[PDB]
Amino acid sequence: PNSGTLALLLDEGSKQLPQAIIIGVKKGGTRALLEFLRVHPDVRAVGAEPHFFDRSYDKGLAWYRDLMPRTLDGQITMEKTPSYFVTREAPARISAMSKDTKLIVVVRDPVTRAISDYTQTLSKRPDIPTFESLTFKNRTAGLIDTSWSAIQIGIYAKHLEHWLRHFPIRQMLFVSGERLISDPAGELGRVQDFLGLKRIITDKHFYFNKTKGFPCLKKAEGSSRPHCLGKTKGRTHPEIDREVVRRLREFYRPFNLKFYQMTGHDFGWDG
Amino acid sequence: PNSGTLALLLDEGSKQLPQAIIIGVKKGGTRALLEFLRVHPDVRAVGAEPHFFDRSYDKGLAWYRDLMPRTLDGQITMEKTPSYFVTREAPARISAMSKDTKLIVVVRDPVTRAISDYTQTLSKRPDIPTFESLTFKNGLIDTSWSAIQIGIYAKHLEHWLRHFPIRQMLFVSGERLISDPAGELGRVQDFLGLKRIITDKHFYFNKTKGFPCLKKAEGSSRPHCLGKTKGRTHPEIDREVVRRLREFYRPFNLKFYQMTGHDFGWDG
Ligand SMILES: Nc1ncnc2c1ncn2[C@@H]1O[C@H](COP(=O)(O)O)[C@@H](OP(=O)(O)O)[C@H]1O
Ligand SMILES: Nc1ncnc2c1ncn2[C@@H]1O[C@H](COP(=O)(O)O)[C@@H](OP(=O)(O)O)[C@H]1O
Repeated sequence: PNSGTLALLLDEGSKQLPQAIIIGVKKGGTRALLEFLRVHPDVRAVGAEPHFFDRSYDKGLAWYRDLMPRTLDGQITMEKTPSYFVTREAPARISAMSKDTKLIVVVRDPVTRAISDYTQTLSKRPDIPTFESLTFKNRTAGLIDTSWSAIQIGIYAKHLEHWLRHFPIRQMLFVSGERLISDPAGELGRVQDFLGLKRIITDKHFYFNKTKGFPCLKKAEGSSRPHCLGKTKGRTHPEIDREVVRRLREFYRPFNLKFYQMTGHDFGWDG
Repeated sequence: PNSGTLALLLDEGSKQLPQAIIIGVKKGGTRALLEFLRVHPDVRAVGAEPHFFDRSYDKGLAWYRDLMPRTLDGQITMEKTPSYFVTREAPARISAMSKDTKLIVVVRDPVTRAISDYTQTLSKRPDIPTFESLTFKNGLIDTSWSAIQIGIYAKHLEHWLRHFPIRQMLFVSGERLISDPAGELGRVQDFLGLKRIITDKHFYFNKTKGFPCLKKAEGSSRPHCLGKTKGRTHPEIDREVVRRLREFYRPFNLKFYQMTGHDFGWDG
């Protein structure tokens, strides 16, 4: 950065509390959304997940504001912390910072999200029981263990009720994790509209990596070369017992249908 | 860059010869044009000015292609060397590489271009004579002075048209690049066959510097204004000298407008 540029930021740039936050969900495709959004000239985001509203609230809003990137007028300041979605005091705390805060939730088929979550935990703690084992409280009775975080996070409808007690539905956007993969430019169109940004991100910003199997950015923010998400993003899932899968799809179905109605959109996880 | 990404470039990436080149003009606003164009995801450009077709031609084509960035299918490879425009041998040589090469020329009011050129020379050698002194040979203007000769666009253009069809050339307005960046960039993207991505939101006007800056540069998440060397303060020039130079260029300017089919408005 040259003298004049730094000078501009020093003189006309300021640190703002985030006007929009990606609050969830874990494994929904939150890193992908944030990286794609960063391509837009009017988006500036914190690199790390702050975990302010859940883990470090006692440090204060001043500390939080301090983590934010210095922006120019017109640019939107954002942060993502997937765990907020299921944090009890989060809705109240964010509303306390500002009642007009916009919230983005990247959702995904509860079944594949649960398996994705498990896969990640398995890579960290390789000696844990199987997915089938953790899924049930009682296998033959078919009684699922809803206290297990992996299952719990996927009951979107219930968590959403918690948020709607502090925010109007109009201030929330529900992004399709599946479409973010099959047609990112398409999904980003909706996100840009929601954030009040001009639709700049388009098909030409993406390049499909056959080797990885997911789309990548033809040119990443702050770089001239492409950018595919790392090995940690797009982990291979273990094969799960067909019956266990049918049972979990059965468990989520009613909650999914409620979620479709609450959001006014059928995400297609139940056909 | 991470493993997966880097692997992708090594496997699917490849160096190409430039399909489009910014060939001029000196002080027209070439750095600004290239820096703005680099924001496009389908554009990859050489960082330095090659000076292949003019200065280092004897280094062979191998050396040239070496400097090119590794691109992905669909991405256009580009370079800028402002002095190509006035290089006699440039037209034939570039055509030899490929007669399908697209050429972009950023033009500027010949008078302000001349003063800008002088100002740059002055920054490198503060002891040179005044601009007014160098302008005249005797009311006879010293047309042999590079600062003046470079501005006779029509003359140089005739040389290029002996090797390229006018449709493979685009003349960008240096003045509009400043007043309406997105406007000129739109013309450029269309000419290069690239989708129109660069828009008004990509720019932020710097009141302190007096020029627009990129809100987000290609190689950064932060804004980017051109350096202190781009947008130099010009010395105050005698009105009579300015009048005589404008009168000198006018005939040539109007011819240039007819050749390119565009009135750049340097004479109204
Ligand atoms: N272009 C992309 N590259 C990699 N992963 C992507 C992606 N678009 C979406 N994803 C998804 O993002 C998930 C991770 O979400 P988060 O970033 O919120 O943790 C990955 O889960 P898997 O690893 O199970 O495939 C993957 O499915
Ligand atoms: N955004 C921008 N910032 C700075 N200079 C810019 C600019 N857009 C156009 N220019 C012009 O680009 C000229 C330099 O052209 P080049 O890069 O081809 O040498 C400058 O000449 P001055 O220094 O006389 O103002 C300036 O007028």
